[PDB]
Amino acid sequence: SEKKEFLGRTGGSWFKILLFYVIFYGCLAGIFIGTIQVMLLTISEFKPTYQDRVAPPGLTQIPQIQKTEISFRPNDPKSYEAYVLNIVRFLEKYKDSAQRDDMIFEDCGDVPSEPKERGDFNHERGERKVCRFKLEWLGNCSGLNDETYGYKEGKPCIIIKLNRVLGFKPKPPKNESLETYPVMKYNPNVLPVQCTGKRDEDKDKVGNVEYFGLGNSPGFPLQYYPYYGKLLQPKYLQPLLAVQFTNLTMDTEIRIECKAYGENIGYSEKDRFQGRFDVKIEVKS
Amino acid sequence: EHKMSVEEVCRKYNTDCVQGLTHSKAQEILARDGPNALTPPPTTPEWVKFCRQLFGGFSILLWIGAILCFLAYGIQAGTEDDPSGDNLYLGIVLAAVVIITGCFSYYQEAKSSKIMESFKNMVPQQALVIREGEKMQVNAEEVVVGDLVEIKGGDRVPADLRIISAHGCKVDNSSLTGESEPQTRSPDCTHDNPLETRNITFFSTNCVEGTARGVVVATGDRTVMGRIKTPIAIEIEHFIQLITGVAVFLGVSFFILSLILGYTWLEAVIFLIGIIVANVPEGLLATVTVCLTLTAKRMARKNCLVKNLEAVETLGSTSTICSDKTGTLTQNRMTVAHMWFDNQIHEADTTEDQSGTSFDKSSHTWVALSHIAGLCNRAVFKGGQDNIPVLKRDVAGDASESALLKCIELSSGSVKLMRERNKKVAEIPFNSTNKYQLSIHETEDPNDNRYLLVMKGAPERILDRCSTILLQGKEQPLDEEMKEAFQNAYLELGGLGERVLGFCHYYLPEEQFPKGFAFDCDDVNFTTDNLCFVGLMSMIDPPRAAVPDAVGKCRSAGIKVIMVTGDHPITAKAIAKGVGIISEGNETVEDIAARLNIPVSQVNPRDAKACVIHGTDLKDFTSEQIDEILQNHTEIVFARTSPQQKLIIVEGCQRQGAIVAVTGDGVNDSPALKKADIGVAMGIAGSDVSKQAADMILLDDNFASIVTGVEEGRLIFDNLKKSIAYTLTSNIPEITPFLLFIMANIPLPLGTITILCIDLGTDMVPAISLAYEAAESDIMKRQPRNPRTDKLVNERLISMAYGQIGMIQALGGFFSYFVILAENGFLPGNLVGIRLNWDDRTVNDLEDSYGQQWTYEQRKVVEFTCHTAFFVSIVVVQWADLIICKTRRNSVFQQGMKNKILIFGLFEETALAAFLSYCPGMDVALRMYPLKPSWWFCAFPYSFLIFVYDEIRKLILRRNPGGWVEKETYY
Amino acid sequence: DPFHYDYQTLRIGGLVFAVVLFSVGILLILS
Ligand SMILES: Nc1ncnc2c1ncn2[C@@H]1O[C@H](COP(=O)(O)OP(=O)(O)O)[C@@H](O)[C@H]1O
Ligand code: ALF
Repeated sequence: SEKKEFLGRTGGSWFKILLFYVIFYGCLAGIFIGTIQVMLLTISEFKPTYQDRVAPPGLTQIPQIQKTEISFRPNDPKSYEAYVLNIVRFLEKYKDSAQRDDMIFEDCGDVPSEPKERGDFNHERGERKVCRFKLEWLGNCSGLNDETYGYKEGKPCIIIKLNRVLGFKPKPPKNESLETYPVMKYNPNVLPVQCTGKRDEDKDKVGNVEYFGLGNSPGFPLQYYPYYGKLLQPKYLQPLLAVQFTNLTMDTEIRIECKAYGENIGYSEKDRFQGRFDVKIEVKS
Repeated sequence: EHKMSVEEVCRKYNTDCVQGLTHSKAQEILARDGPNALTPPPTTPEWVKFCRQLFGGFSILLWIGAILCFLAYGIQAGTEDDPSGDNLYLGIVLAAVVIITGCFSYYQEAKSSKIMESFKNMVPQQALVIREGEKMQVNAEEVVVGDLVEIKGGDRVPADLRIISAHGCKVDNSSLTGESEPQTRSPDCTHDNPLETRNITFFSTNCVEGTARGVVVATGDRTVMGRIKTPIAIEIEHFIQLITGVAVFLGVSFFILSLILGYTWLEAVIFLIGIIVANVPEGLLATVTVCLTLTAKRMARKNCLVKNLEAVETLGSTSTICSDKTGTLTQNRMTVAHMWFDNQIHEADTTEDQSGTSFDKSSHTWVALSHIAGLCNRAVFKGGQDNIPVLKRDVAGDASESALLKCIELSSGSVKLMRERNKKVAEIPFNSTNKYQLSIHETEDPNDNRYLLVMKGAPERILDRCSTILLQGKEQPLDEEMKEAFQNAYLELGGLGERVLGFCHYYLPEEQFPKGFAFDCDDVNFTTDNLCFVGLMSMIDPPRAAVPDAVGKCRSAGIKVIMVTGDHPITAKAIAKGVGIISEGNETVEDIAARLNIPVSQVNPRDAKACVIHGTDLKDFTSEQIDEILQNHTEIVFARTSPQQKLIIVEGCQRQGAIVAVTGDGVNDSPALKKADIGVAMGIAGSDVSKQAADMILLDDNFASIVTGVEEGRLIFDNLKKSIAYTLTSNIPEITPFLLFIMANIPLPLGTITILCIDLGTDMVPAISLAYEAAESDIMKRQPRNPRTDKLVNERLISMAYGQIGMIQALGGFFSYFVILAENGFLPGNLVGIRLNWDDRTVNDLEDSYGQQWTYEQRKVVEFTCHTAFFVSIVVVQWADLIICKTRRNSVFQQGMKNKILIFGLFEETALAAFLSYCPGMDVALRMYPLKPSWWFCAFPYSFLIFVYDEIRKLILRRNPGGWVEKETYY
Repeated sequence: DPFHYDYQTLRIGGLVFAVVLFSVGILLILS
């Protein structure tokens, strides 16, 4: 067995190997930290060196749903609390009081316009100005009157949001003659977005779809892009698009895919959430 | 065939029971019966070594992993559509690795077994069959039934024998009755059963003592026999058991942790397989096989038989070598040079024309001495040798009697006719324990038909037995001055380093010994006392050419050399001085007494290093005294030792924990070979029993082969140690990434697929490649390893592999992972605690240090790029790990890059690393993504760091031997 | 820039590099 109290615990003066290991690990940590700092010197702070892995950003939705489905019953206010709570928690930062004037935000165009250039990525200027986005443009979707965002009488009203990419200026599709499917009131400065059923039985029977965008055109106005960074543009309000299904069936899972067409928007079969997203929606009774 | 008389047994076969068999009948009967080869197994284990090697070893685990991956892909296919395989590729690559390893191991094993088969047929057995009344060295595979066969003490009996004449013959069966006790033989039947009667000797039963002559009864498979670990291996087995236990513990713990984290059942089981396969050194068995084949090739390069290839490691770890005097250290081809009779030293007139007339050839004393020398010898010439010079004539029998017979033939006349003139009536064969050989002969002259008892052997025993000495034909008692003069002559002869015998005889009286007397070989009714002394016969014993250089090299390797022999202390001391056992300037107790003219008892036994301890004194010594002798003295030379005393000396040397190797040729060294850790027997001059019992046979009979054997053994140990040190480094940089993933909640830095790829690309080919590495310059200058302390795997080696090099490799991989993540957009500051959101399949808004938001698959692509970068970085640091593992104590600059297979393995692992990432379509197969060229240099600083660190450590090792660095960081 | 640069050519260049290393490794032992 392990002998003790006659010569020492498998050794004499134990504070020799331990000291050597302490110095060795200390110097190893020191050179590791030095290498990390040397590497951090090379990487720019205002922009990343590599962005090909943030290939055209994917659309997402405020009602972040864990099992890619939306299910509830209007008869139970609780059944949709998990959705409206998450919606309002994210939308609270868009309240008019939060977005104030005086060199933190700025008043910004009520009509879609060209992407505003805010200088170079260099720090020659201070923190850049930010366009302001109002819940009034969300129309009936925003809880200006009832803090329900639907889910009470009508079927859910999801909201579409495009992921931020540093210094990325989307361009609306050119050659609007065909654009595969036709669009109503084609115009630049808007990134068109369309929600439609995936399967043939889903392409119809979904009912009418009302886009509560900005400037009576379903899409993302370009006046907000490009995003310039968390350090350069703190408290940045990306454009939002609200979609409400006024009339449609009940007690049936309807699969809807919300695409966004553009020349700088790509598509991947591996990533189902890049440039589009699928939703399964059904209301119980 | 036991009850019948010799006449019946020799007339049943139509053979001459007195003379033998001529070549006429021998060829035809050989045709009828064929060669007497005991039946081997039907053909061999065929095609089953291949399957056993690809099924057994440390592979069964890999086979389990492969089949588990295959069924994981099956269950993934048998459920909801999951087109991403990620498992069939793993199964195919695992099976391919297993098959390639098995095929390579089988090819190497066949390469070694071919050499082993070439060796076992290289040295055949032989027997002194009698044909046309003559004995020739005929192969034992030729001897037919019916021919007369003679069996000598210390040889293997060729086939079943019907004894017709025995002289103290004793047979060691050890294989038919289970009684290892030698059994006395006799021509007369004693028991009805043939398994116990003392007149039949069985097949494959060596005759330890005495000589006998008989007629074969059964040869071949129709014969009585025809019907009825090593420390390196145990160390390897213990290490394998311990490493497998550690691996299973780590794999189980990781599997439970994965289940708590809830990857999936399939991901968790695949992670278990990856960890368990990665944590075991599966390349050990192939490396050991490669080392064994290289050892076999190197041994065949200089004709050295090895029974078990793993005994070379024991030979490498030896610390004491016990050597015989004649037949091993000397060429065992002696010739008579000096005599001594009538109180005078006579030089041998070894000339046909007697040029010189040094000594009279007609004196009565010389006549008696010549009669004694020619009559007591058992040596016999060869057939058709009458046309050859006496010196060049071939002689059968031991070297001493051969040289004596040659000298008698050259000087006196015809030995054979002289023997046939004086009828021989009794024989007591020579014995190592007796050290004297006797025979009784009749006298040709009828004037006084008095029986002549002729003795020869060790001079001290002869003097003890004899009482008178022949002086110029007279007969006078042994006076004190006569004894002192004989002594002085003996020391003078020994000072020349020549073997000296003692000759004496005695005329038996007629009134008490009649003509028709009956002697016995077991009941000593002779008057073996108060005999008459005649004279001595010195013989030139030349040491082999390679012996001094071999001894010098072996002693320089920290191996003590002890020369244990049965000869006299003066001759043993002279031979040891000539061959270098006692280096010039080293001085014994008797030499101190002689130089200072002081009694030996007054001499302190501390100023003397060498010792020439007698043999009869060893009977009075105890174990503590023997240990004191072995400790206090550095160059010990035992002398006048019986085989039992040789075994006692070997066991005493063993009692210090020191590995001892014994080399010998005669039957007297058989017990020492049977007891020593490794026994060496000489090929041409060795006896059959010694070479049967030894673990190593020197076919070409050179003593320098032992030095190269120790060289190869130490090389085998060092190559295995280097391979273990290299393959054990990669364990940490694979368990560590998961540990930091689970501790700091950072994204996973190393996946299971990358772990398996790292194992099969870095711990597979370079591991075997390190076995091909040559020997350094300190292999023959370092002290022999301590088996109890310097194990194959120890605490220092584990520390070096895990806490010093594994840590550096893990840090390099982590630096690569962090630089990848920071370049893509995730700074190291905001990575801790992000695993909960990073792994979530529904959070596609994950922010980073710059504000841009990633989808799930977009960030998973970056994580898999980090995995590939980690794999490449581990390959890059494994470059330097392999380079530093090439040499143990010397610098890689001094050692040199002379190993082709090592650069081969480096280039192949780098090519695998490049192809596994940049091959198109590999992003979905093994989830490996291309990495930018600037990312190939992340681990370069760490590779330079580890190379510099080990070079500095080895420099400290070389410049400060025995320091704390050697104590705690030298594996 | 979003547009990929260092691929469809990193694949070709890396395959060329790996083939060169493979040839050099497999040719050294023979010579
Ligand atoms: N063939 C022999 N016939 C008679 N006496 C012998 C013979 N061989 C050796 N002797 C004596 O026996 C002594 C010891 O011989 P032994 O112990 O059998 O082996 P070794 O001589 O090789 O040490 C020697 O000193 C030698 O003088
Ligand atoms: F000197 Al030996 F067997 F040859 F004891």
